Amino acid sequence: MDETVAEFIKRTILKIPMNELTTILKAWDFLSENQLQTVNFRQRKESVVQHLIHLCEEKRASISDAALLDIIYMQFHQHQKVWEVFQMSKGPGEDVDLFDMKQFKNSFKKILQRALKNVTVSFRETEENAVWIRIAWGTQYTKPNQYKPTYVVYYSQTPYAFTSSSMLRRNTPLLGQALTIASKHHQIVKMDLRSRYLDSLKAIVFKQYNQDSRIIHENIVEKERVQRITQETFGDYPQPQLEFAQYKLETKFKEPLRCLIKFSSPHLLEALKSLAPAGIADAPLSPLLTCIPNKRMNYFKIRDK
Amino acid sequence: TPLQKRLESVRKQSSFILTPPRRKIPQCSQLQEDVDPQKVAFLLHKQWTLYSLTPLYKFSYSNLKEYSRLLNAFIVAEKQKNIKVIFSTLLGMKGTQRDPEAFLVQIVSREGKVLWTGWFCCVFGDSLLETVSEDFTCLPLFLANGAESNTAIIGTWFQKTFDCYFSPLAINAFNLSWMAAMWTACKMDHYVATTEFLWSVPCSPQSLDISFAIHPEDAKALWDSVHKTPGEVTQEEVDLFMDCLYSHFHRHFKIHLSATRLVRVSTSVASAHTDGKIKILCHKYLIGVLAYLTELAIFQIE
Amino acid sequence: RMTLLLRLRAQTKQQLLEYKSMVDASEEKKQIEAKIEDLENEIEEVKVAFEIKKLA
Amino acid sequence: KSFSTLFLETVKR
Amino acid sequence: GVLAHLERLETQ
Amino acid sequence: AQLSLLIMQVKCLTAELSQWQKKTPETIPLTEDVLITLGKEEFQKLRQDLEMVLSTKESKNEKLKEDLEREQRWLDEQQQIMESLNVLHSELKNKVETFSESRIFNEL
Amino acid sequence: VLRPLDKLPGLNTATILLVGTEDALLQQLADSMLKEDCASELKVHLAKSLPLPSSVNRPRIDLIVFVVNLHSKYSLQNTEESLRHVDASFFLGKVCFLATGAGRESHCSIHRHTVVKLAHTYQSPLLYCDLEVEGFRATMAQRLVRVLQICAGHVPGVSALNLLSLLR
Amino acid sequence: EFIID
Amino acid sequence: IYFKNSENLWKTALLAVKQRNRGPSVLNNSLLLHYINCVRDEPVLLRFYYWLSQTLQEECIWYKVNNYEHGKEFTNFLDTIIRAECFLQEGFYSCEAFLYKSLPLWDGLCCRSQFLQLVSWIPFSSFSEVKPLLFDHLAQLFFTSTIYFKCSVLQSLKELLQNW
DNA sequence: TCGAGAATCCCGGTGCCGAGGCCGC
DNA sequence: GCGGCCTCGGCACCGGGATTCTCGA
Repeated sequence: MDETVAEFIKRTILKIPMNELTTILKAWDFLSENQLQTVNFRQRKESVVQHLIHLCEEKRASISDAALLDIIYMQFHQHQKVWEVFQMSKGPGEDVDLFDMKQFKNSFKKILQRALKNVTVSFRETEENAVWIRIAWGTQYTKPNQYKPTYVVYYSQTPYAFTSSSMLRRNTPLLGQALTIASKHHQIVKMDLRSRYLDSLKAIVFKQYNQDSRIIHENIVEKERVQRITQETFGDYPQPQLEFAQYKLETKFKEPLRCLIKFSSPHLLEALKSLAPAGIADAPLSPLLTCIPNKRMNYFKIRDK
Repeated sequence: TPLQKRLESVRKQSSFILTPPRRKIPQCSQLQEDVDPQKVAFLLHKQWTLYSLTPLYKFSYSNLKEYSRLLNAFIVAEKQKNIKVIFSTLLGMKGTQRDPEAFLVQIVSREGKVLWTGWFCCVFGDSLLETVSEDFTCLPLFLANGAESNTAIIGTWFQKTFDCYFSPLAINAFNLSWMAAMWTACKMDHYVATTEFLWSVPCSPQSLDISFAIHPEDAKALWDSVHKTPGEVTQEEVDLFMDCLYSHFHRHFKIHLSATRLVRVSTSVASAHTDGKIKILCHKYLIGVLAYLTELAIFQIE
Repeated sequence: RMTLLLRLRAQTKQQLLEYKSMVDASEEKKQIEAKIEDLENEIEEVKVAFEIKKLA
Repeated sequence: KSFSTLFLETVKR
Repeated sequence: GVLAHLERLETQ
Repeated sequence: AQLSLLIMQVKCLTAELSQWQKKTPETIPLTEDVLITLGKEEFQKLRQDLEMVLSTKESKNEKLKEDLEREQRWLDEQQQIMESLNVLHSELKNKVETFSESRIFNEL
Repeated sequence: VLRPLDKLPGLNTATILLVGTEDALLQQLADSMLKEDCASELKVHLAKSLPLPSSVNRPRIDLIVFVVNLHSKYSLQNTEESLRHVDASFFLGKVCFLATGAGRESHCSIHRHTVVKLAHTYQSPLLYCDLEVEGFRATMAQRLVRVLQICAGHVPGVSALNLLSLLR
Repeated sequence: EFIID
Repeated sequence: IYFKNSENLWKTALLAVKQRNRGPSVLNNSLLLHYINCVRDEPVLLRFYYWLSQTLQEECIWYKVNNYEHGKEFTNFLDTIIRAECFLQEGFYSCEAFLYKSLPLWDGLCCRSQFLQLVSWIPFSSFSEVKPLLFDHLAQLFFTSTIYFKCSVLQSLKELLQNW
């Protein structure tokens, strides 16, 4: 029920698919149980995106909760808008005895509006104990832009704070700065982990993923070996990186020979696992390629050694 | 002579007699005669989806307005099932003087929003001219870039009026590696883009793709390592360039790139895919890149 | 069984045929345009040597 | 003679 | 023909 | 290896032809059986292909009768277009060939 | 180094040894080559490269078909590397060059002339197919198994030596 | 080392 | 739509009227196939060669995606090609040109009944330029396939002998 | 030497055609 | 639960932001 708010809600309501209309509209709380029956969710897309936004016209929707709608949309569509991983680092001392979600919301919004005075920061403390910050940016010269927001999934007391790599503007060093000063840390470092599957980045940065008689195969002693070495490097249930696992090679050919390798698969760490047994790869499959989760890194910048 | 010459050509091609085409490094093709600088420059950095086009029966480079109207009235009728069609002879996209002049087919929508911009060219394609009669103006190459829907409509119109048939030209990874090698062998300066080779491993469950993007000057110095005979690149030299890539990739990641297939070879000269959406023409070597592309289209036609 | 022992006789009268041919080739110790010509004039002459043999 | 089958079939095991 | 037939004794 | 394999090929064809000529037809050890086992096997295989070859040579004259009808129809349509094209050649001869340019202007 | 007659034959055992870098496709071809209940024992062997780690008791190998996956230049660099460990008396009849992936002609990292030149410069049959599809496998399997009975001598009129005189 | 072998 | 009439109610009387009157690019054109049969002209045997080559290529690449359901229109289109050649009586110059291209890649039974009738209509070449190109493959599959393909070749070459 | 302007490498944020779903006969 | 209907979405081609690096305060 406002400029860049009502039509913003319209643009985020045609984004959400028809199946999970109830799921996202129930969680953002503006449509109570009585309001759900008024609109027939099963009829049409333009019908619902017109009646629902009217149901907020009577509900006088504001950007503070319109952005929360976008948050809840992305919580089920986090597998888009490839995510950078920021890693905080406190120095020597005790941990953050005060991460009050109210205090963190204050210490983040205050620092962000200290310089980026026109931003619509909207938090959503999820049930997995990970505040799902969404930031619509805009300098003092412009209104906060909700067209391209920068969602930041900060796990509540974790040194790691995922970030939607939207545009990587001059706010990115302020995104990390506000993040590391709201949560009582000192150094913000981009881990350089950049994947589209946040549910896999969560696994990686937390190490949370692993916790006939006639056909005489003459190279059976080699197939057994290659299967063995592909089970002590890729143990069980690898997580889908699905990311351009770059290897910006700077090595001499055996002065350097610059390369910018980009492994690109819908499911990378499983694609590598089925390489050596398929004959494409050697059995010891180059730890540069096996230690993507073990190093918690895929955007490599290797050199010679 | 009118057909039997083509039958003997088919015999020679199917014979497969010692093929390795030692190819001349694409020479700097100073833009011949007119070659409308605005038009050609507009035609360079556009991702042409190649097709193989059989010779057009009863075509003439005088009746461009009649074909323009006949096709415009057909495209908008396929919308019944706002658009202007401008056939435009390019006047310079030809290898030898006897080649048919390349001509465009642009779906111009109000303003000059060229939706489709078709392109038929026959450059250095004198393996088809000397085998087809005079009535056919043969342009083996067809270049789409517009949506596949409009291409699959203008192709139908061309089949209906000219008896020409569009097989989607698919550059096999062998020809792709060849062109990836002769384009890092060129004598260009100020390399526009890195020499990227998009591999795609043949895994059954998963579809991992590799972008072995080399620094364009670094690949030129790697090519000079395997380049010994000047003037012409051989199949062994191309294979040694590709094997130096293989022995710099399997060296690093222990996965045999030679066990994979090229899908796209981006180069400062011209990007080139496999599945058809192939020829981006970054530099003005397009009379040589198009020479290779037409020579490949003959392979599919003949 | 006899049919199976017959398939064996036959198979062995040809496996020893191959064995004897190879050991005779090992016992022994150019114009490729005619190297296939003095390759062809046996594949016609062994052919008349064994089509009559099979025919007998 | 003939380990083959005339032995192996007869010594089926 | 005896070719279309010879393709159905290959099966049958 | 092409030449190194052609030389061993001629060397092996020589051995095989010198060994085939050594092979006298060995009918002396032929078979201790009365050959009823092999006989009533060979006639039974004959029974296996004789039904299998009558089934093919019945389709042969099936397709030959069908094609006799088809090519008789083709010959009929061919003699028709033959007599028609011959009479067209004779008629178009010295009927439209006797066309003057000034007469063509007078008809206009 | 493999030799044709290094071991003694069995009775109806026709031991073919597939050669190809990709091994799932080799397994599929072996499955199709044993799907038909032929009249010969068919101890099919698989491999990746001709060194063939030296394990005694390996039967008299009667055929080596070099499955050259035309989609991958590795399958030739691992065949041409493995072609140097075959006895020269093995290349006469008991060697075939399967070229899987031919016909698709869009994934071919290898021009089919190159496999033609390789299979002609080694004087051995070259049988195109597309092993990925059972429709072209369950007919190439019955071609490799009838070449098998020729090289293994099971057809009592034709040797492996007579075979290449037919497929030239 | 940085296993560049 | 397409001559869907509404005179069916009148076609009680109009069916009585029928009873009353009773009482009181070129392959699928048999009437036009006779033209191409009679013109051995250059721009028509080439207007037709280029269609056959690009129909036996595109629709045979169609095998590489279905190979089962596309294997019935291709069979029924190769049957029309075969019939057109049996009528017109000279092998289409794309029929051989497709055969040399697709014989080495060919299996034993993939459209065997159609491929080995195409071999029959192959423009007599030299048997020195057609032998290595085709007959060296109709021996590469002849000696490796069963009897039921073997009999389908000496029959195929039997008809080839008559057509030569 | 340094500060604003332009171009262009790196990757979006968009455009747009197959795939999956879905409602009469 | 199918017939001609329709709607998301991977891939991909075209449009601005910050790094290069040249020039002015």
